[PDB]
Amino acid sequence: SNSGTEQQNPRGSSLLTDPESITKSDPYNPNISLLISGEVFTNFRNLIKRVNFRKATTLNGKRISDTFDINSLIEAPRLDIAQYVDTETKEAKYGFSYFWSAPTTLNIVAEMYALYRGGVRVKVVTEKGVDFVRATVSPQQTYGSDVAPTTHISTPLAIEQIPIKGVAEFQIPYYAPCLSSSFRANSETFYYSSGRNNLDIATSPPSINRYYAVGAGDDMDFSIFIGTPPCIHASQTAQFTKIKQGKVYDLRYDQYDPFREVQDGTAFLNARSIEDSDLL
Amino acid sequence: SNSGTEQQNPRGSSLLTDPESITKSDPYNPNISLLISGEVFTNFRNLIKRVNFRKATTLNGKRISDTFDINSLIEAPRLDIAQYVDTETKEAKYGFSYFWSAPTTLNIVAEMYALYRGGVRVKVVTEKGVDFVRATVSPQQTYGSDVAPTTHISTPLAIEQIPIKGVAEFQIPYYAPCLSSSFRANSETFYYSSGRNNLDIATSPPSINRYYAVGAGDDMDFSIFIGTPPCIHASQTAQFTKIKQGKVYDLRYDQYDPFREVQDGTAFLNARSIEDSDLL
Amino acid sequence: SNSGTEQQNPRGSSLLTDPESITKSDPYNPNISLLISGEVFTNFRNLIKRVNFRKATTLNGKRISDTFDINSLIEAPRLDIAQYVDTETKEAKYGFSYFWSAPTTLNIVAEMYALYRGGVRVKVVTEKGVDFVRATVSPQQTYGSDVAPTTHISTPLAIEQIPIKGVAEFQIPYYAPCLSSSFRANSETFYYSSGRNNLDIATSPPSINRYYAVGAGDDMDFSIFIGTPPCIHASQTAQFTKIKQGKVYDLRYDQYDPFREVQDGTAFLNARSIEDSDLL
Amino acid sequence: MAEQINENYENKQQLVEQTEITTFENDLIVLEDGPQMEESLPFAFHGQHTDNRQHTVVNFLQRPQVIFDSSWASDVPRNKQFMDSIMIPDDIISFPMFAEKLKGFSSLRATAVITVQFQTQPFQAGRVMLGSFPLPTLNPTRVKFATNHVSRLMLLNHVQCDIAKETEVSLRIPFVSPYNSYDLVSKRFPWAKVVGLVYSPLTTTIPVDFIVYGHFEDVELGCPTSGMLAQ
Amino acid sequence: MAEQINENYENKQQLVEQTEITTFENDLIVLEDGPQMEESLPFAFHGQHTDNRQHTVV
Repeated sequence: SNSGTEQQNPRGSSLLTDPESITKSDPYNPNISLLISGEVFTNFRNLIKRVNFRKATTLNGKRISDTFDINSLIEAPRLDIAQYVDTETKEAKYGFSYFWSAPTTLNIVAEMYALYRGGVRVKVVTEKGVDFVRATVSPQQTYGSDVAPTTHISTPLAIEQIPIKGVAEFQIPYYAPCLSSSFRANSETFYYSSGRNNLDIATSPPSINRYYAVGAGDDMDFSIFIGTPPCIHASQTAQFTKIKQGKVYDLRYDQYDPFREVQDGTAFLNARSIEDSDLL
Repeated sequence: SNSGTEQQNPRGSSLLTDPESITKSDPYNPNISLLISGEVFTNFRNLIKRVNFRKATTLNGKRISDTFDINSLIEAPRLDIAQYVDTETKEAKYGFSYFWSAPTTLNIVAEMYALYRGGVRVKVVTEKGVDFVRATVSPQQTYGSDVAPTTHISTPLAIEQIPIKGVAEFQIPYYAPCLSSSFRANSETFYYSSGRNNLDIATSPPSINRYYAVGAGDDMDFSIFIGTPPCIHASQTAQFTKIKQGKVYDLRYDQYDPFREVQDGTAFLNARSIEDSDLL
Repeated sequence: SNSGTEQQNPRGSSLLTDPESITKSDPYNPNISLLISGEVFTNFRNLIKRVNFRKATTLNGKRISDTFDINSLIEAPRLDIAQYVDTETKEAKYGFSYFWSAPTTLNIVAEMYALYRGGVRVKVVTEKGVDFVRATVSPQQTYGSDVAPTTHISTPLAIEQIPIKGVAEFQIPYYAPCLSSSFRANSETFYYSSGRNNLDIATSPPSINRYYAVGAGDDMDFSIFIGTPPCIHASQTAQFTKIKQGKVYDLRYDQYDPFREVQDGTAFLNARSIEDSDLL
Repeated sequence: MAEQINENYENKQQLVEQTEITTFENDLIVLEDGPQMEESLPFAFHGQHTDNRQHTVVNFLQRPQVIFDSSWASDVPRNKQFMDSIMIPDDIISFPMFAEKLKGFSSLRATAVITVQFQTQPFQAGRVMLGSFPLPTLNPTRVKFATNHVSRLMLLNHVQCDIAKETEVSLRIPFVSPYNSYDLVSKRFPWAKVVGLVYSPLTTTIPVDFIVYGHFEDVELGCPTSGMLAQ
Repeated sequence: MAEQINENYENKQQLVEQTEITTFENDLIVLEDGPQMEESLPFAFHGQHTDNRQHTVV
């Protein structure tokens, strides 16, 4: 029945069967998601296909390249602690911040799982006057050499022409030695479980601002459930404390998305990423 | 078995089945009431047919009538507390008393039940020289009138002639609005559950003493068991304490039965009927 | 299983069935006593047939007879406490002693049981020059007479000739009124449960030393298990404490066996048999 | 399923007795007693207190209930009200016959039936209109413009009455809502506002009297509830 | 009968052993032991103490 001496609802039992209803009758209503929503949601494997903006490269110069790791995009970005100092009264106020970053639909799902398997999709938005954008992957480490080449002759090349297609869409395959790879940082050094890959986005002519939006490729799959990640309230984006030189938003963020307003928060003074050892 | 954890002999189970014998064998002996007694007793419905004397009307004058309620005869009479004062030493002695009354076979059974249904049988014994006795019932209340008539023209009349039949036997039917009626006193006044009837016993020529014996009519039936009534020991009839002017019997009683000796107990001084609130 | 709430190995259950093995498999190895020992041992009924020496008659003179009870041979001999006094320093040392006696194979088995049934076998060894040995049984008590005869005319006689058969072997039957008899001492005197028999061993010419070895006759049978007897360690035979005049062996014993060395222990001064009331 | 090997506690699946709504699940012992061998008296012996019929809670809602009982003279002209407006079902279920029954129910989904009587001796003239504006609390912007004028009410769902011809008139208003039902515990989202206009004035001095009845059909009662909210 | 739904106490109808006159009705456990595989000696071996007859109290 609903109560007893044996465990009435353990994990292994909850996955398969529900306890008796309080009504002692059928408690279930029929699925009508397709009848109101107009669409049906059942699996996060499909929802990760949705592409949202993930990072932005601003603080370099007028370069013709931007190299960065791919697995770092499956992670949710690091949350930072921002020190603000009042230009007048000189007391410190403290908030949170995403340094030129933000999570994706993909990152909400990937942070519940341990390993991944499949290709990552990267779409780029550039500034005006850019004619081309080129994408190439390279192994980040010529194993056994202290240095990696600056060119390659057999790597993939993919050219998109901005003034006729404004978003440069690329798909980066899954190239790793193992069945399913790892995407979070570790100190393992004996041999590796991640497929360590670079991705070089070029612009002709060279430009400064690169806006990246990431999403799941068709073959995207995560493996082992581990649990819900550390989160921050979305309402904390609009809460602010006012000081002399401007506003201090609890959740400070940059123009990572080339289509979002720039929030009117003053720049911080120091940034510190929350470490796993900082949790109390 | 004979013992255990469940209730070994609840009420509902006692009505139907007996527990195992201490002998673990058949404990029953065969009924031989008809073989020794010469008669069989199984139901109180038959035993109430036995007529015994119930009340007596002495303290009126030489009247030609005696009107009184019928349901009061199914009750057992009220027990009274008698105050006796010693004509010499002037200290009080206290006993019990039935004021010109006594219970019947009928009253022993009727006091175990809540409602009744059926006719009551009344038999009268009068003094010498009485020629006739007449019986009539009347409703006691002309509903909606402050007064009831003193005559009736369609009521039952029943005449018995004493010097040729010395006991005037009458049978009073069951006339009440409800299936089974009530016979005890209550304060209900909205509408009534008792069939309130008078019964007028006449004598030609008019006489003083009327001795009444009551019994159950054929259709007599009681309904709901309620329990054993408040009783008094029968041996208390002969126990007495002596004072100057005579004997003080613990259970004092009048010549209710025109065939019983008059007990040699002095009259009391005050009488008080035991109320339900007097019980401690 | 191996454990539980009910008694996992009572006596009545141990006689028939063993508990489950710790291996939860077959714990039994096959009998290979016949394959290593060359012989099989299963019942003490056969082992008692082995004849060992039991008592010795030394402290009489050059007699032509030696009469003694037969049931006393089924008992194990009495253990005695020996007082030794140091001829020099005059302090007492204390040990144990078998006075011209010792137990038999038979006595190891008979002391586990209450009653016996069957014949006893007695074999005699005498000194040199003895020509004959004769054996006869007699009832020890002419019932109802204060004295028993010194001869008999219908008793059994059995003659063995030493210089042609050095061991005089006799078999004494079971002659007792009851099914199975008793062989230990008791104070019962009303009527008797033991078959009280004497046995007279003669020598022609008369001699002093008689060495007796006892064993079980074919029909030997014991009845009721009672338990293990009071024992003494066999190693205590060689342990000794030295005093001035010689050695004091913890377990002192005489030349009961005409083929064993005489142990070099000094004679005691007093002997006291351990009574049942001496146990603490 | 996580497998469980229990041998010290009985799966006491009895001692579990639901009585209509309440489920008792008991340990130790459940006991029950009374006078044994129960019988009942035949129906002639009693049953002078009942009708030869049973009443559920669905009827009591199908019963017509008087809402209005009034009149209107010749002084009120076309396009003006002759009766007060009725909120469906707030001004209906607030009468004690219905409210006492709907209590203990979460919600109500049913079509409501507004019937109106009309008294006329054959010398009186006039016509009168009875319409219903759907969901007046959800589109309050549009209520009084669709009900201040005849010919904006009658293109809505309406019912007319020629005073000298119709002595009874009944408009059937089916349930209609963005939702499934009508929340009873909070009385949220009435599905119509019945309004009564004058299509043509009276031609004599003698006023006309009218009775407004209201009941429900196609009744689907909700889940049982306590039905009390904080304040 | 007043109906009783018991699931925590066994209707221990055994552990109830009448011996001629006395009835024991027991909880917990009843135990009994002795020398197993009991036999009896034939009547020639004993029975020199009895007559070939039985005597009741009648």
